[PDB]
Amino acid sequence: SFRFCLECNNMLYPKEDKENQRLLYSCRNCDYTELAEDPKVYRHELITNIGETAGIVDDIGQDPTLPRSDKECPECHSRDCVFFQSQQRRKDTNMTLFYVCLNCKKTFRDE
Amino acid sequence: TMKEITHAISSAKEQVQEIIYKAQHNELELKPGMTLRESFEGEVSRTLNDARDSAGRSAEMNLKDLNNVKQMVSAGSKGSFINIAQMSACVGQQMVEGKRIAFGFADRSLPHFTKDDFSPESKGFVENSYLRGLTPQEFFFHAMAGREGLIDTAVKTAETGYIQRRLVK
Amino acid sequence: IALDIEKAKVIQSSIEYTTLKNVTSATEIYYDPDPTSTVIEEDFDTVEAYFSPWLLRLELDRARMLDKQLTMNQVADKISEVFSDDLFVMWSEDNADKLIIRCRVIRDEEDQMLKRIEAHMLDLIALRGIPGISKVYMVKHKVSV
Amino acid sequence: DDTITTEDCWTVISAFFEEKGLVSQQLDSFDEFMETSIQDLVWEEPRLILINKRYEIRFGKIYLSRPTMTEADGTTHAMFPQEARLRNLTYSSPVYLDMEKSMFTSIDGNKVHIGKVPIMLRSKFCSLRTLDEVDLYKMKECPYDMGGYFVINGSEKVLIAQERSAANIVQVFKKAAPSPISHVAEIRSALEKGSRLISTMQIKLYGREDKGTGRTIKATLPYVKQDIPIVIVFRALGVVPDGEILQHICYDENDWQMLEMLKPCIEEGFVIQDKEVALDFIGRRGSAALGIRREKRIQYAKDILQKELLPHITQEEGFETRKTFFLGYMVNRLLLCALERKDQDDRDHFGKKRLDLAGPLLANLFRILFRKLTREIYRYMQRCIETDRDFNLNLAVKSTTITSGLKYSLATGNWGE
Amino acid sequence: GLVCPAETPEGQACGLVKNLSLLSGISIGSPSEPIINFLEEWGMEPLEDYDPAQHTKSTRIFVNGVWTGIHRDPSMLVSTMRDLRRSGAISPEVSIIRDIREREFKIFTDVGRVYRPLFIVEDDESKDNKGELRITKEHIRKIQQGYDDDEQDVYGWSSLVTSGVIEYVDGEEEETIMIAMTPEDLQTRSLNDTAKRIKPEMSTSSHHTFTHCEIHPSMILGVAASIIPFPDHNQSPRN
Ligand SMILES: [Zn+2]
Ligand SMILES: [Zn+2]
Repeated sequence: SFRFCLECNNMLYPKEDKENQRLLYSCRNCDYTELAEDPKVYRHELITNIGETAGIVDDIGQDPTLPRSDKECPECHSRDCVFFQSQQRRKDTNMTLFYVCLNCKKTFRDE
Repeated sequence: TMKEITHAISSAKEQVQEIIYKAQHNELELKPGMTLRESFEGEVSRTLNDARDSAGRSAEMNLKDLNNVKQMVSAGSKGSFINIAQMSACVGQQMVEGKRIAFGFADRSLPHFTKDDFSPESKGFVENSYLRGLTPQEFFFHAMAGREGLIDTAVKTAETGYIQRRLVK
Repeated sequence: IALDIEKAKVIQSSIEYTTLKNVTSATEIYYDPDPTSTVIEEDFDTVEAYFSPWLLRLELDRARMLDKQLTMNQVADKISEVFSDDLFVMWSEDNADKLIIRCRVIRDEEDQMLKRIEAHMLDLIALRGIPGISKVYMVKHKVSV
Repeated sequence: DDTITTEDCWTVISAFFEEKGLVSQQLDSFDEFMETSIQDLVWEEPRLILINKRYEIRFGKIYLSRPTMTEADGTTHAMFPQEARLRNLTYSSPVYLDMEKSMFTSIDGNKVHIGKVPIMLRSKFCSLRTLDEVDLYKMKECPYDMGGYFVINGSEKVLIAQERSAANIVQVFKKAAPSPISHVAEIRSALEKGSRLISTMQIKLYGREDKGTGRTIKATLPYVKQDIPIVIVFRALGVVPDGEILQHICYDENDWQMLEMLKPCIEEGFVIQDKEVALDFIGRRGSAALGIRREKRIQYAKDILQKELLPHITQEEGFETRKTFFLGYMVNRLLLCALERKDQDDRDHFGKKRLDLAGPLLANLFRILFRKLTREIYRYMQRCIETDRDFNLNLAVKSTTITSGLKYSLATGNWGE
Repeated sequence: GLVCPAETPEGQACGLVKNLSLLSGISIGSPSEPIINFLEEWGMEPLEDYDPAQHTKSTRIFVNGVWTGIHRDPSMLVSTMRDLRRSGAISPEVSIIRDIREREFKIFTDVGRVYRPLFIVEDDESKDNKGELRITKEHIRKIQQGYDDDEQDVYGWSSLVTSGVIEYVDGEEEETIMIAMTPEDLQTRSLNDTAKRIKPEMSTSSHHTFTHCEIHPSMILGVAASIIPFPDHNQSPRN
């Protein structure tokens, strides 16, 4: 997530400033700059497990194709819940199950 | 013998359920150079094949000397162990492209099953014999396997003919 | 060798091709205003004991690090020798919770060339093993003598 | 009372087969064709052009008569399929069009025969619909016959259904290893009126893993080569700032991976800043021109963005918001498939396929034949004008081209001229 | 249920030539203007006033493959459109799909879609007949009689379709429904017979919520495959 400009609405870029040796977000379309307090700029992970939660919506409770179980909910201890697997299409995706309750409609794993 | 075959099939289904439970909790041992899903599929396929072989062996051992199919098999004129096994005990697991029946629909093989179902009956296992008949899902899976076999034979014949002609020339 | 499983395992590990990409789990670009220290407290002790404001940070996988039977000294020496003295390297021992090996461009806007160097490190760097060997399996052969 | 038994299911199936039959799809498709498609095709282009002596023509109602047989003696009589089969005739009915002259000194019921359309047996315009059992036996027709076939030269012809991929849908696929393109997004555009394919558009994601230098995303439109990167066409449709571009593409700001993947597109497209320069770049790369100056470039770009760019959505100016929204949705789907979150679309999924029956094929054939007839009549009227003579409006129309085209296409099976 | 699984030619045409099933049908095509009018009347918002900052949970609505707008209550809209289609106001050959995972609402009125009919199982929780077929013995009696108990009309297949007991589903919609193979499967059966075949356990789910039921599985075969006696006791190449 990179910050955007204010008058031309363009994303900014890191740049080094020498008299105060500061990292700043700058725009080339115009002359708008701002201070950058985060050295964290580039992220590239070879193996990730982000996205296993999937796009769960409050309307997932009435899907008839999803299997139904009777697992113990953490907070409301409901006996009605559904379960599925990770949405990620990675080759090495694990088979850990994801459970969603019905009274509170929130997720919980086996951990 | 039918009771023994049913007991063996039920025990195999329980073992497959145990394998599924182990795999879903990150307990299945990882085969060297293979993915977890591939290892789980191989384990399930091996268990189902062993179950089919055991049921066929029991059915063959039950056969009397006066049985005509056993006489044909012993003579070697026609028939084999697999024919008796499929006619009397169990058709077995249906395989397409070397794997079980894929999820053609959204995470399910047929719309009559729930999503993410890995039980044998949901992925092309025909636990009934030809004498007992086939359920509609088993019938469809058997038809898929037969169509795959026919296509494979048809594409193989032309390549074999061209290779033979090239060798002769 | 064929009668000893340990020596066969050692030679199998030596034969297998392992590169930097095969063990690197994540890469980051950081801005370090002071060469003497660092903003993060995880590597603050490391930079204090072991001692262009841009830095390259690599995070590895412990299970895959021990799978190849590799130490930090080996990979640090490899990355040092592969680039000669054109890229300063600061490597941490196993005491660090995060498997961090930092790289700094030698002084003599530098985002594009630094990203190119990082891509070079990710792709072309090879630690040990015969190239072209994706996987090695141990097979038990029964012979008659 | 009691639960539904198997006998009740068989009763339901018997009712189904009694109401519809076995060849219901053929008859329904042909009836829909003969009821709507002919009128739609003749009203699609009802303006033939050539005080300012504004010669205008009008195409009116389409009239169908029962299948009649006309002989060398000139006598016309009602014809039945048995007679056509015995005498090697064609079971067809004439079509009459109200071609009306509207000269009217410029700004300040003819029932013209246009051809013979073959009639499918047991269809609503066949003579064997209301006929009872006794008269069916009288006409040497088997009551067990189901129909659904044409009779051409005394031969029974059946139209096999044609299976094709569905149009106006977005499908994302992968690519082989020796190719710069990693993932591809394809759409086949066809308007609802007539269901005819116009053109196809293809979005490609250049750049293999650890290769390809910049991982740009490039669109490929009709009437153009040298595929244009997607950010420039975004700017060309009229969305200049990049923040709106990312809002159109990515609907969740938490997806930093999508933004990181899209960053090369912004880096490559930073060379283009305004809508006009993007339009000029498209015109220069748009072909169909060679040094034809900037105004023609921008006019061609306007034409290629208003028309032929997803024509199934709209074909008029001032409505590019939904066009760019659909394009952003397509890019989002492509990136979701590339991010290994959604599996690639299956080409064998039977729900993404359509079956062309006699209806659509006959509609396309009639459209082609009507276009040919209009071209021929235009040539005839321009020849009559340049020869300074008055036409009777009846010798200009050639029913022979339509009749022969339909007969030959149905008899041989080659679906074309 | 759409093409015959057994009937196919041999050679270069193997698998490329198919035969329609007995209950299979082909869509004719209906105008999409009433669909758009109903959607607009039921609170559909256009794309002109779409604000992605606030519409982060709104579901997109696709009609004939184009994005026409967004909605905030997909469940109510889906239920209303399904009820309107089941009442005969909308043409029965209209495909209505709700992708909950992708948050999409697809409506198809195209030509060439292959569909098959299926029984309708009561879905609403308030109804006492939940989990049972909507069609009762009264419908069977009316079908056998040939008229409705009120000559004036005919009680046939169309009367059953417009009464909300049988509906058409295509391949795309089939991914969003749960189908029971036999009506006896709609009730959870509470022996050890060595002659009859063994049904699947289906024990992977604690509870089952079927939305449709097959009229008869043997209807999945084609015309030529319907002649074979006991095709389930044979090998598929023989069929
Ligand atoms: Zn700016
Ligand atoms: Zn709960």
